[PDB]
Amino acid sequence: FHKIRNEDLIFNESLGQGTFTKIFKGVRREVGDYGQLHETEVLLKVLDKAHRNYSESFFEAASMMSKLSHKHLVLNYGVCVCGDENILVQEFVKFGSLDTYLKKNKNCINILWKLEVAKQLAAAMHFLEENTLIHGNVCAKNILLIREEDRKTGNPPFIKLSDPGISITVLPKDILQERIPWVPPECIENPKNLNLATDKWSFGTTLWEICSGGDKPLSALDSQRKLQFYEDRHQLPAPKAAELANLINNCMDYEPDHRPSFRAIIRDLNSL
Repeated sequence: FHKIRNEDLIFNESLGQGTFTKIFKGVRREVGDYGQLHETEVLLKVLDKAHRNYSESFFEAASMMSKLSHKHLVLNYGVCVCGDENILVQEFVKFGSLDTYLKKNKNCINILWKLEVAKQLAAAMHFLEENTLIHGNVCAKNILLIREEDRKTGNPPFIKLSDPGISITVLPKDILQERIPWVPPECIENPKNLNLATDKWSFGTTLWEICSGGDKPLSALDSQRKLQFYEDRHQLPAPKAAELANLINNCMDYEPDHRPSFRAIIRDLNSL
């Protein structure tokens, strides 16, 4: 990871939180190509100081993302570990994360938009699967909208997958249970069961989000009832716009070995 100096970073408005992190919009002063000086908008993810003991996992999450380069993976600029801070510096995306965008724009997102976005996420996950690299936290809140759809120029939306944050293999069990149904049943039973098949299940959950205008599946269920949802082997209800329901359910297969490859997922999406 490239080391960025505290002095070159300006923190601006808070944008929200992640697990044990706070997230800000910021500006990075830098020397760019040809020696030109730039003030670049950046996303600043700050590990809580009370949770400094997660620093290794916090950065490992991003470092994995930066081992491979791909048009659908978020760009990490570097880290700032000056002083007592643990800061991840990433590209800033004007349109924010997908979960918010779906909620705010649900009255003007149709099936073709959802299919295009599903296809791009499937392509990103296929890239990871071919590199045998586990993401571990696929969800709409970890997808960024680079570009809106522009029908007038035929331009589709364009998304990127961001890093998974601190791994489920080190998080407390109550947080894992609160993350049902993105966390797959086998990882609730044993978080060290994290595997490539994990991301197929979470991909299904994320498709359900995309088809549900940003609703959170099972949000009405407390942690105890989410656990019992897995014990009783329930599936999610079909979204009202049900075009992707069968794919969602096929990805959310309680048997990890039966979940379809991302190449088969892509072939399925292209059939619609």
